[PDB]
Amino acid sequence: GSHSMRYFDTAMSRPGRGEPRFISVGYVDDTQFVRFDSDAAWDRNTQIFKTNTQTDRCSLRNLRGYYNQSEAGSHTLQSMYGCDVGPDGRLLRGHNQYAYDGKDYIALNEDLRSWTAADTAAQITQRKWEAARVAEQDRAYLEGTCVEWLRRYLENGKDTLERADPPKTHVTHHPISDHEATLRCWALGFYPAEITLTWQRDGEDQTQDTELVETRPAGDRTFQKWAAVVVPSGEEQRYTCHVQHEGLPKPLTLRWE
Amino acid sequence: IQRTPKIQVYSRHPAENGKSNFLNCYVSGFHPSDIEVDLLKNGERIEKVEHSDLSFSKDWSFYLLYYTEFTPTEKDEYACRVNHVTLSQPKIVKWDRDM
Amino acid sequence: RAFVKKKYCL
Repeated sequence: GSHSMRYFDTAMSRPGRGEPRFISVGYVDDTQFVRFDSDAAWDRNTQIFKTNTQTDRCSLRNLRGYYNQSEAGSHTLQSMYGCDVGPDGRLLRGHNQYAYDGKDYIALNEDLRSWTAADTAAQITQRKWEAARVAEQDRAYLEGTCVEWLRRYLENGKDTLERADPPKTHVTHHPISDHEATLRCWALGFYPAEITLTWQRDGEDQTQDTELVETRPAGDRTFQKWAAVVVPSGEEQRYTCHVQHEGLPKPLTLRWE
Repeated sequence: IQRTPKIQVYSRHPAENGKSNFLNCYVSGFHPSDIEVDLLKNGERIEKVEHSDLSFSKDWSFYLLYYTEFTPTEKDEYACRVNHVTLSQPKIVKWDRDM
Repeated sequence: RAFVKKKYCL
């Protein structure tokens, strides 16, 4: 399959409660492989996390000034970076982007050479990073180091990271009244998290009438999802649930009973 | 600006009365990241509940999984209680083995 | 060699 390495970093100020917390979590696909938390009680990687803590604190101080903000409030800087590769291990694309207080701030474009800034504050960052040739350093990491490490981790972890576990599926039925019942189509035990779960009525998608819960972790590496439709009593066999997942040898068509 | 949490409460494995399992409360879609999550057994806070490392989706919204060992029975009620800056009062979602 | 990326201050 295709694979991703991605870091999810959160820095959050907390005036009067010490310096901003920094947490960095790294993933290969839906599997966490590292965490660094500045609040938690190999040397070269730890050193880069510790320096990154300081860098994100610098960032938060600069951002407060770019938006004329008071020293009283808490603010959040998030970052996502890493690489996507195909089944052959070749680079598909790199990522390096930021959000401040939940709003997109700046992103490295797909070219790995230029920046997209959301506002006049992010333009300041953009000019600074252009002056310091930051993109060239990010590009070297994303094309070089990130792709090489992801290929090594995939090979070393091939029995889990390269194994797709199909969903275990069933349909449940619950009357809501004399006139209507819920049909719920379940997918349990799958990995990776990407899945398509849909209801059809007479072979027409029921997007508007389907309740689809967010895919959710089970805690054993696997994921769960369901999709429900309310159907008239007696009409259950007109409804089909369709399941697509990388671990299935073929897509599933399920009905009640 | 602020996004209120989505909450799901569910078991790791299919629920069987008298068989040991894990009770999960998955909170997602929220911003900012500070959040308080308790798991409840017959209305009482369960002690030593663990949680995942803070992460977020590609839309920047945070998610956490809170979890504990539990042995479901016919009698015992389980729930998850969540507070966030977006909520005027803690939100309780009851464990239903069909959701 | 390192798997973590060096970050730059915004």
